[PDB]
Amino acid sequence: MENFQKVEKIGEGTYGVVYKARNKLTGEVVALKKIGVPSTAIREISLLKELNHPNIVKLLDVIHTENKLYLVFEFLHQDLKKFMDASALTGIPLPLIKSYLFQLLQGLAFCHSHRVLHRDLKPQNLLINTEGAIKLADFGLARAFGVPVRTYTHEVVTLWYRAPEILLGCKYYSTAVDIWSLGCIFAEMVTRRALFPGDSEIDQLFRIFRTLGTPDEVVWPGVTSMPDYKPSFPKWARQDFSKVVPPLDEDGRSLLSQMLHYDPNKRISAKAALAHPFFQDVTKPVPHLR
Ligand SMILES: O=[N+]([O-])c1cccc(/N=C2/N=CCC(c3cccc(Cn4cncn4)c3)=N2)c1
Repeated sequence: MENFQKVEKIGEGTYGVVYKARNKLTGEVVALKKIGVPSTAIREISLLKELNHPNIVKLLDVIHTENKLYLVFEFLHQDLKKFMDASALTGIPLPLIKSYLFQLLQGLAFCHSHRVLHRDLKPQNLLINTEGAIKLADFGLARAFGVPVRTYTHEVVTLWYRAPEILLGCKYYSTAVDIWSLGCIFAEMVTRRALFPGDSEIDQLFRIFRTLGTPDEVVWPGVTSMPDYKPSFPKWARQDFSKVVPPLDEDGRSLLSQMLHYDPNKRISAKAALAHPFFQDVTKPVPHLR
C-alpha cells in the first residue's frame, strides 16, 4: 500500500503480519496488519470500525486491494506477553494486574453488549501504553475467518486460553468464552506461569480437568452430550484455588473461580464481573514501560 511507510515488522499474527508504519499523509504511525477476501469477511470486518471503546484498539481503516486486506490500527507500543516476560523477575504488581483486568472487563462488557465476541483472547493480543491503559486487539477476526491450526507462517495457534465448551466441540458458543480466556490470563499474570498450557486439544482439556475437576452433569448440565465428550475421560477431583493462584486474595480467587465455571451459563458475565468486590479498591497505576 502506497499510503504507508512500513517502518518495522513488529509481529506475526495468525492471520497476517503486523508492521509499525507511518501514514504518509497524516504522518500518523499505525500498526498495519496484512492478511479478494471472501466477502462476508469484508462486511463483518469493515463493521468493526464503529465498535469503538477506550479499551479496544481503534480500528482506523480497512483497505482491500487485490487479494490483500490491510487493517490499519492505532499503534500501541507493546503487548501483554512481552511486558509479562519483562517482569518474570518480580511479576506485575497486584494493583496494575487489577487495573488491567478491570479495563479488559470494560472492553468486553462493551463488545459483548453489541453482540461481538473476540473468541481468541490471549496475552499476545492485549496491547499496553505508558499511561496505564490496556486494550484488546483482533476482534471479529476470528468470526470473519475462523481460527486455523497453524498461522500463515505455519506457527501453532495456542490453545492455552480456549474455553472448554469450544474444546468439547460446541458449535454455537457465547460471550462466555472470552470470560474464560480472560480468567486464564488473570491467573497467568498473578502467578507468572500459564494456568493451562496444553500442547494439543486433549492435553488442553486434561490440564483443565486436572485443576478444576473432570466435569459431569452435576457441574455442567448437557456436557456428556457435547460432540467430543467421551465417557472414557479420566475422572479427576477438583482442586482448591488457594493452591492454583497464590497469592491472590479471597476476592480475586472468588472472581477467578466464577470466570472459570465449566457451564458457560453460570460463568460470570463481564458486566457482573465489574461489580465484584475485588474491584472496590481498583486504581490505575502507571506501568514501568521500557
Ligand atoms: O504483538 N505485536 O506485533 C506488537 C508488538 C509491539 C507493539 C504492537 N503494537 C500494536 N498496536 C496496535 C495494534 C497491534 C496489533 C493489532 C492486531 C493484532 C495484534 C496481535 N498480533 C501480534 N502479532 C500479530 N498480531 C497487535 N499492535 C504490536
